[PDB]
Amino acid sequence: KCSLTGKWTNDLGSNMTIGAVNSRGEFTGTYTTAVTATSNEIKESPLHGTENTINKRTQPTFGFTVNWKFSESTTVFTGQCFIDRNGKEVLKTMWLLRSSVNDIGDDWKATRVGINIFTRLRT
Amino acid sequence: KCSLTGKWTNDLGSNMTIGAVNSRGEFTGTYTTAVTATSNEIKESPLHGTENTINKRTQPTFGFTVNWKFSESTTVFTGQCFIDRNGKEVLKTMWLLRSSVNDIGDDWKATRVGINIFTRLRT
Amino acid sequence: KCSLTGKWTNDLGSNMTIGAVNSRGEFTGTYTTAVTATSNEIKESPLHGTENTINKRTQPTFGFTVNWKFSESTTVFTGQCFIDRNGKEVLKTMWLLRSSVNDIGDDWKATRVGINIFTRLRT
Amino acid sequence: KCSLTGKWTNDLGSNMTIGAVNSRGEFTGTYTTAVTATSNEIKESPLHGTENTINKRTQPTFGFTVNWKFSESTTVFTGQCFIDRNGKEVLKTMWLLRSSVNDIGDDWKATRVGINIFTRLRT
Ligand SMILES: *[C@@H]1O[C@H](CO)[C@@H](O)[C@H](O)[C@H]1NC(C)=O
Ligand SMILES: *[C@@H]1O[C@H](CO)[C@@H](O)[C@H](O)[C@H]1NC(C)=O
Ligand SMILES: *[C@@H]1O[C@H](CO)[C@@H](O)[C@H](O)[C@H]1NC(C)=O
Ligand SMILES: *[C@@H]1O[C@H](CO)[C@@H](O)[C@H](O)[C@H]1NC(C)=O
Repeated sequence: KCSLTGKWTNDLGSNMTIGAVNSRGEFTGTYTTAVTATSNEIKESPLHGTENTINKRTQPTFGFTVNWKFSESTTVFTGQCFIDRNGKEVLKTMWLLRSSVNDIGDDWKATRVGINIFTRLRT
Repeated sequence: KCSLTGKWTNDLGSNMTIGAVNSRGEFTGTYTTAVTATSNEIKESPLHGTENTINKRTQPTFGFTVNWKFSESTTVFTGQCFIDRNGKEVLKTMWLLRSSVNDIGDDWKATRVGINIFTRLRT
Repeated sequence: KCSLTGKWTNDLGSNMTIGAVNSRGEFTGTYTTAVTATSNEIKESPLHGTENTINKRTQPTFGFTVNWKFSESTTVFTGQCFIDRNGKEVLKTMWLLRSSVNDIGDDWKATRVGINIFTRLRT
Repeated sequence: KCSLTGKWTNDLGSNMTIGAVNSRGEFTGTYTTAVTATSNEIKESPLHGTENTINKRTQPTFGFTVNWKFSESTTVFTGQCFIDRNGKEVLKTMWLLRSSVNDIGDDWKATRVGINIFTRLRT
């Protein structure tokens, strides 16, 4: 039921468009983040994901990576596609944002965490 | 300088292998984990990732998603590839391991978080 | 403006109650969780916390530790107390829920991470 | 066996001194962090914790909060006290660092995560 394929929106108002999945559960798409942590003109950026195939079909877990075209960072999302009842799909995801640092010494503070809620876009 | 391409081993005995790396930053690979949260014999699994090429640094950040073959769960990693003083490449990484719940009421207890340091296996 | 002192409820039906608040920032309280990762009847548990008073902001950050009475685990929370537009105080919070492993080889799989938004219960 | 009480050190070289625990498993102590995320003269700061009492004695989980006297943030640690074999104690902890933001709007990026290893101090 729960199909990643399509267009979704967030609670911060971010939007994401996701291609078609495969036998291997692969997919690609694009991301437009509403917010940034960098002082630097936001752009549409790419994602590469995967969606689990094993028997838990109905509501699968998944995860993608986003390659900021406008910053030196990377973000990764992972979560589950749910169907409340209505037949309303919801992505419940949690993500990790890695920033660039110049010496391993700094590594310690390069990782931020948090959530995101996605539901789909009309029309 | 620091590249994803190759065989790597991490502090827990897990090994993975990367390869591709478009001019995009995309790469696929396989990952063989030493460990698990599940009670099913481990099987090589595939991974999909990306490398940041913005302001082409000698230590880019990255991130990948491991689509577990033996489980219904998913793991995502992000980090940086640094060039340590020894002259050695080190992957400092962090992750979320998302597993499946049967109901969206149990979401809150589905995501684990941890660290991993990768090193080159090849001699 | 925003103070920890009181009864609060969060998006999962859990309630807690704070009280103290030295000139230090220390406070104790009790917490009654609606939810659990364990299979043992829940019992009110105590908490110990602190409030930042550096550059006495109207929205200080804080953090507390809930010493579960019904479990062998521990939870820690941190966040900020904000004054929302409505004029309402909101506790935006994030947590780690650490549980016990019998062997240090299983460490890597012991810590969960999540979010919680607290609101005032009192009328 | 594993007693929080005493003086410990970190992998980043941070030191911490921990008072005596109670029946309620409480404790207090002081922290000297080797590193900071703020441009602001490091100081010895206080912690308030708790250490679980329920039957899992030998190696207990625990958690403390640190009230930076020199910044607007808070950090929280939670983890387990281990005894490899030697009779060497090790704290394996993971922590959450909350920074101050000026509008709930920003909340999204105020949380950093990571680890820390503690072993004790001679003499
Ligand atoms: C997301 O899509 C909606 C649909 O109309 C649009 O109004 C909004 O501006 C988009 N926002 C971003 C940040 O892409
Ligand atoms: C890593 O590679 C070695 C070498 O063959 C293998 O024995 C080990 O099982 C691999 N690690 C795991 C646990 O998959
Ligand atoms: C929160 O308070 C209410 C009111 O008595 C109570 O019924 C509820 O159980 C408390 N929540 C939990 C699950 O502890
Ligand atoms: C920690 O304690 C050791 C013990 O001699 C000392 O040399 C070191 O400077 C201390 N470091 C900090 C950051 O407190």
